Amino acid sequence: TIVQELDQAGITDSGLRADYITVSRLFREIGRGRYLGRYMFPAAKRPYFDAFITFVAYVDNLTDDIKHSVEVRARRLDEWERTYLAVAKGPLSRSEQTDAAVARALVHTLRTWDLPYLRVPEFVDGNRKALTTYEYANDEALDEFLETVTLLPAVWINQIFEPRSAEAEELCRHTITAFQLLDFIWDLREDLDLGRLYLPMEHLDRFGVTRADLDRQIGSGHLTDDVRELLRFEIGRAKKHLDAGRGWPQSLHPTSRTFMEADIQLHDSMFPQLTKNGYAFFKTAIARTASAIARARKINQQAIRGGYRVRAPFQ
Ligand SMILES: CC1=C(C[C@@H](C)O)c2[nH]c3ccccc3c2C(=O)C1=O
Ligand SMILES: CC(C)=CCC[C@H](C)CCOP(=O)(O)OP(=O)(O)O
Ligand SMILES: [Mg+2]
Ligand SMILES: [Mg+2]
Repeated sequence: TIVQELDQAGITDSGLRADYITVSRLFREIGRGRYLGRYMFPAAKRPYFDAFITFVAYVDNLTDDIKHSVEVRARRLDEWERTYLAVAKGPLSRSEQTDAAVARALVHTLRTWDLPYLRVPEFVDGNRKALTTYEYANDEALDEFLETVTLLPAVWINQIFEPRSAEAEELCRHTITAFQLLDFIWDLREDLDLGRLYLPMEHLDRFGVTRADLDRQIGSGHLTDDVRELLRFEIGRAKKHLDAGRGWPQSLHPTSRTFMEADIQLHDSMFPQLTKNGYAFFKTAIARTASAIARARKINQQAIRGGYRVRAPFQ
């Protein structure tokens, strides 16, 4: 339980403990599948994993609340950022209550791990900019999204994973880039329906494809050779990044390897789903997790018997 994990982490402040408890329950609500990854980490690290993942998912969710206007979503980002900065520098609606718990846990997590907690607004600004960006002219323009929304939190959580070599950050950047590019491809139909194109226009031009072509053909039952070749190209670009980043687990502390090995393997499993049966994925509309938890429990206890201990909390 989070209470025993907080005990093992040495987090004793009753106000802070309550915030980590709130965040852990929120984490479970934002997705049980992702929440279970916490059990691949040493018990005393799970409060930090909870707080960091919840922060990224919580803020990204503010940005992708497609029920509401871009103006409303922008206001929510401003609200969370104001609350974060108030906490960082030392009746409530439900969103105000969660904003504050997420912020308080995150500040403590970031300071515990020697991360630049005052730069969190750069991540929020990337999300604010993404709200009003519906197209990307080329790779350089898409990098404005990737280097703020995607990879800034990625290089931060890399430190929480306890890198053993300097190559870890580049492997982290390749791997999470591949994950993000696969998300764009997987979600192409939904994103197109929202008026957003995350495939750079230069790539479309290269294969003679228009945005209208994609809008009309994805989910239509058929694909022209040009559209299929564009999809093949984008899938191959994601594959190349994943292959370049695949050594990331070995560059991390042993207690972090099982989680990222499982996550890489999950994304590996997306490639045949996208392409099989002649790209049928684009024409029409638990076991791995249990095994990884089993493997992680062996590795983590080994590491403990070898003297491993999670660092002391910021206080
Ligand atoms: C640590 C991590 C991360 C890093 C994140 C916690 O900042 C991640 N970012 C993503 C963007 C799109 C699709 C997947 C990811 C992921 C992960 O799967 C992951 O494990
Ligand atoms: C999954 C993780 C460790 C952190 C969350 C980063 C981001 C939220 C994942 C994208 O996956 P996803 O749930 O599909 O978001 P999306 O709907 O596409 O904007
Ligand atoms: Mg998506
Ligand atoms: Mg998605």
